[PDB]
Amino acid sequence: MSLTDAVAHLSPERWEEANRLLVRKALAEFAHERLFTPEPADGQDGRYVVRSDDGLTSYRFTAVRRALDHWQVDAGSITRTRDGAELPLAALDFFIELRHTLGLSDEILPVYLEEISSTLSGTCYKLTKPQVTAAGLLEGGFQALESGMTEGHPCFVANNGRLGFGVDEYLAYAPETAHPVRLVWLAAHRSRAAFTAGAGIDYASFVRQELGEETVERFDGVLRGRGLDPADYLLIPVHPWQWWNKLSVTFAAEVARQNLVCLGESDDEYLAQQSIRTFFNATHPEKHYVKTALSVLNMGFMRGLSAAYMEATPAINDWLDRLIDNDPVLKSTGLSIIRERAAVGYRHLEYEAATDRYSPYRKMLAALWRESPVPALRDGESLTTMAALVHVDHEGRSVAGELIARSGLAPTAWLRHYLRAYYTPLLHSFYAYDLAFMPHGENTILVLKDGVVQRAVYKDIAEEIVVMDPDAVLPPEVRRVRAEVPEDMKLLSIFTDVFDCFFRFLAAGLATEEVLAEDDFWRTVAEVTREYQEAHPELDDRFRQYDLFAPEFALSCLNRLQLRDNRQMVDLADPSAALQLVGTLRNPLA
Amino acid sequence: MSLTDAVAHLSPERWEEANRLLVRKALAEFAHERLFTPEPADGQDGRYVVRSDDGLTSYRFTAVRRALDHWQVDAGSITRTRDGAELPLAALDFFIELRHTLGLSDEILPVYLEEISSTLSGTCYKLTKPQVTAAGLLEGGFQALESGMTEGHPCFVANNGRLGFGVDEYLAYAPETAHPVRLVWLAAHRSRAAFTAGAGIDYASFVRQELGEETVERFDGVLRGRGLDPADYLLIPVHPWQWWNKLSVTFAAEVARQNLVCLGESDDEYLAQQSIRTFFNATHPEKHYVKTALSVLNMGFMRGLSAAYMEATPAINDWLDRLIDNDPVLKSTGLSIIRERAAVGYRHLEYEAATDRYSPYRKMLAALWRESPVPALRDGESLTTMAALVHVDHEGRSVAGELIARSGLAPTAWLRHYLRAYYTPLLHSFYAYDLAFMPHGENTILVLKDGVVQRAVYKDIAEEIVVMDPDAVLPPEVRRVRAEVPEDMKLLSIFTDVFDCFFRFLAAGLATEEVLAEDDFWRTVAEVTREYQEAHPELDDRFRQYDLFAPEFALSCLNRLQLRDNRQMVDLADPSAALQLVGTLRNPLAGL
Ligand SMILES: Nc1ncnc2c1ncn2[C@@H]1O[C@H](COP(=O)(O)O)[C@@H](O)[C@H]1O
Ligand SMILES: Nc1ncnc2c1ncn2[C@@H]1O[C@H](COP(=O)(O)O)[C@@H](O)[C@H]1O
Ligand SMILES: [Mg+2]
Ligand SMILES: [Mg+2]
Ligand SMILES: [Mg+2]
Ligand SMILES: [Mg+2]
Repeated sequence: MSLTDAVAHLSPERWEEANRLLVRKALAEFAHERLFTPEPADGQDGRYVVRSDDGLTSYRFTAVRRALDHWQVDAGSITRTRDGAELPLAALDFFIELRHTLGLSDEILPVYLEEISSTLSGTCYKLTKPQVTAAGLLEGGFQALESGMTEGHPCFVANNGRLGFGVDEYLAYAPETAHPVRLVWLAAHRSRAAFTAGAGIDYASFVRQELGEETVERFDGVLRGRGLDPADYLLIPVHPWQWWNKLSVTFAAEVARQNLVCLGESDDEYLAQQSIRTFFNATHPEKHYVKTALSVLNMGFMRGLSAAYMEATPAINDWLDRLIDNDPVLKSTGLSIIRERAAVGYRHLEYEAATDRYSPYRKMLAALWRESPVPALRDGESLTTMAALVHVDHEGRSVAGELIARSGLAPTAWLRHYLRAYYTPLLHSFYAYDLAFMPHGENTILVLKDGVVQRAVYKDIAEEIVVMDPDAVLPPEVRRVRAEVPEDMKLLSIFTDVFDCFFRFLAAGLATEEVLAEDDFWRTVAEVTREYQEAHPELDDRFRQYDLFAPEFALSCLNRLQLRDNRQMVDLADPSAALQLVGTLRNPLA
Repeated sequence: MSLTDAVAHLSPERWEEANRLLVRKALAEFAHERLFTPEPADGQDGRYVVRSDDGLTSYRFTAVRRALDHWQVDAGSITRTRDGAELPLAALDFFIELRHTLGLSDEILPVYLEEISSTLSGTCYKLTKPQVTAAGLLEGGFQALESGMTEGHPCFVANNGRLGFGVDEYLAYAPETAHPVRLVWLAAHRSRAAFTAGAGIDYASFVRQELGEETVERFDGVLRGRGLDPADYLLIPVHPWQWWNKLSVTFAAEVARQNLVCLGESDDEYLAQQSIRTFFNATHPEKHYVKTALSVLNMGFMRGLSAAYMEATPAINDWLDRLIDNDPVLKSTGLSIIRERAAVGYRHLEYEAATDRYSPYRKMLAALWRESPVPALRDGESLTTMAALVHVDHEGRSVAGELIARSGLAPTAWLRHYLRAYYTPLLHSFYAYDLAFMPHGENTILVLKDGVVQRAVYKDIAEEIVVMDPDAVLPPEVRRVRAEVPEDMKLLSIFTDVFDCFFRFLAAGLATEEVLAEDDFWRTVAEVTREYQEAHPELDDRFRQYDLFAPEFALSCLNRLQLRDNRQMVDLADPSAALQLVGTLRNPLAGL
């Protein structure tokens, strides 16, 4: 693949830039989580300083403080000083010099640095991409936006590690390189593998729509060639990294015994979405997304897919589809989900016998399909990940910025359209149904027309939603998602997932962009809040129980999670135990 | 290369055979280590049984017991029984069924299972290779022997893991595939890298012999193009797997600040030896071997290479070579080491500060060069890995067998020449110099003329030697090899690494081959031992104190070490405390 081209993106110039960007983000987000407390340096108003563990090295910087204990740290401003000499900005030396101040044990530190190095390299890659503007992105379309994204999750410092990719694999498989990928297809023996269909899915028809009859006959022929009966098998699509580095070695027994048969590559070409392991069908965008098991470490979790949980997945999706059709409060917000319509799972009996339930060895071979948001589009409508709204091009324009311009409306009017599609349905789900999501940039998609947010689309459902009412009534396979979550924390699904981690940045980007000041931003949030509350007094009891207008709420720290344990940020059985709450934040709705 | 082809070697017929062969080695070796005690079954003379943790699954097999508690399990005899029903033989099921009998923690068990799945695939691959007789391998030559070996270390059941290679990488880099590999060359800034030169070596001339002036100047070209002065840099060959999967990500910082520069591939074609990480120059067999840092898991160790230790490596080889030259007792044996002549290491400052002395992060980027044993050959001579002596072809003939035949010597006559070349220096080293090796079939090379062993060649020197005398008198570059060892255990480099881990197998093989009786084999070892001791009465005190003839010696278990910790079987600051001695073995040298 050419040894030297592979590492061409790693030049001194781009590494210096990438390092400055990442340190500025480590200052902003670690001050926000109070891991350090910058002190006003010398006698300057906006100048602050942060010192190393020993206090001999000083990171001086200027910054602009904003709502929700935000720190707009100016990348250009940062310096590193020790014994009266400048030193170079180095993200690694940074985490090492602050290792006791941050939560970094001798056991976690070296791997964290791998994740830092890995993220920095991806910034070096993105810096070699042709610069595109906010206008250029929207002109490109849905996938130009997906791959155009550069930040990632805006809270996590080490957010694009992808530990397990070699540099060639990085270039092949990272979403931000937009290189086509062809899926590897397996035949899996039904003594180990299970196809779980959603409402109205037939297997023999599903795979023929999703591969074409000609490919289906060919796969069945590969089986017949080996003396095997296609009726004993089902199909599983696997990520090529999984098949070459993991399945073909760890599952060698299954392949050799013909519990698994390697069939070939897919004729359609897929592109990795921001979540890496999920694939949009580029050849045929009408067709399904494909989510895949990928035993690689990104942002606090390994990204294997539990075959156990695949059994429950299409049912949970079916039920929230039925829920949203049958509730005209939500139908009024155009809110929909792209249902995880089908799944497959391989149960490896030997590794089950050898592991516990929460073992990565059980999440190595599983896949789900997901509806496409495309054929649902009416004339004039477009797609975009909502993580675009906090993307700032090389000119200082946000996609939000360009969308507000292009719509022509007053900023607060455009915004009102956005939260009526995106934010309001969350409110109604919590209050009227006890239903929370994980609705950040990656998990949300917005329909656009004429520059204005027509409706929202949600995804990553079964894995992520919680129903916070152990006693509430549900169908059987849905009852998994219930949980006893502390009362004081029940509202963090809005406070931290929506305000501290998205609006905090959106409001603050539009403020520096001089498009909408923070006060006018948050006032609009309150006004669509009351607009929903007053329209439904039959829940005023819960309205007061869970007061979204309280003068303070808990500061839940996200990085602090990953510094504590960056292979499993939270136990999945008790997700509430691992949270780290360090003080409070002035609610901007006061 | 093709998807369906890369796993073509995994067929049901070969998987079954692989599992049978690996279960029989499990029975034999775990029996030897007294992890379980098979009891005679159904009154039939050779029949034995071993039961699972819960008692329900029974493995029944016939076996010939031999010296040193050896168990010759017949693989065709093994049957799996549960509820009075025959089950298929499956190494993975086996190790689960006995997870508590063996020392297999919930944490280690799945990783071991991978190492097992991986050893089984390698066997499956090797079963696709064209069958080749002992005679065929001999006629093929030095690398036909290396790439033709199949067992690997005979003691360790999980010996051929190569945990890190994906299937395509296995096909490219595994010794048994013999596919040619081009090393990746990198420029390292002298601020972090250091070239350590053995006696009579000079960096400038050494790189031009090994790469060619035309290529060295091409590399300086690349450096100057980027603005870099070649005097500020030195060269490091890296295993391609380590470049693509480790250094380019884990060391991205260094590549992009230009502390490392990726120069490119080598013009010569290299062949992986049995260490996986050491390469023989196939284009130019005169040129040095290259040992690379390979951050992959195999038989109980990360096969990384410690940069700090390259600084002493050639000094230690230099010292040993002088020691052998200036001692006629060793010189009369023909013994040579192939010296590790030069080494480079890279000190990653940041990762050092984030880790401790013994850490895989400090072992990701280094290389040593090793002398090729080839030019030293005189007319009629040929090389083989000592590992070939216990290799058995598809006809039941061992390369030992074929050599003995071709030689036309009485077996004991043949065995005596091998022993004088191989076993005698180990005695003299221990008794005159308190010195020990790791002299198994991979760390040892035999020179052959007319089917007979002329001389032995040792290798893997600096990492492995030890001078069991903390007060001993060495040059300062070499003192790091001294060590306090218990009074007993000192002899275990012979007792365990030679007798129990190699001779046990070579004896039993020639016995089942009706070439040489067991009792004859050990009588010959005793004679060679006495041929030495009688020749040196000035050392009788040490002969009694370290009695090679005592009626028993300790049964140092090896598979137990790997079952307890398969990442690091022995700490390198205290390698004796890991040893698991479980009772004793009747010493075959006692009555003789
Ligand atoms: N802008 C973004 N917001 C949130 N997650 C992102 C973003 N870009 C990439 N991701 C990745 O998408 C995945 C989200 O997983 P989950 O937390 O289950 O949605 C993680 O691997 C994230 O690092
Ligand atoms: N026949 C063999 N005897 C011993 N080691 C072997 C053999 N074949 C391959 N090896 C590998 O070579 C290495 C030997 O380790 P060392 O003790 O440093 O020589 C390990 O990776 C072994 O698994
Ligand atoms: Mg998600
Ligand atoms: Mg998820
Ligand atoms: Mg060796
Ligand atoms: Mg060694």
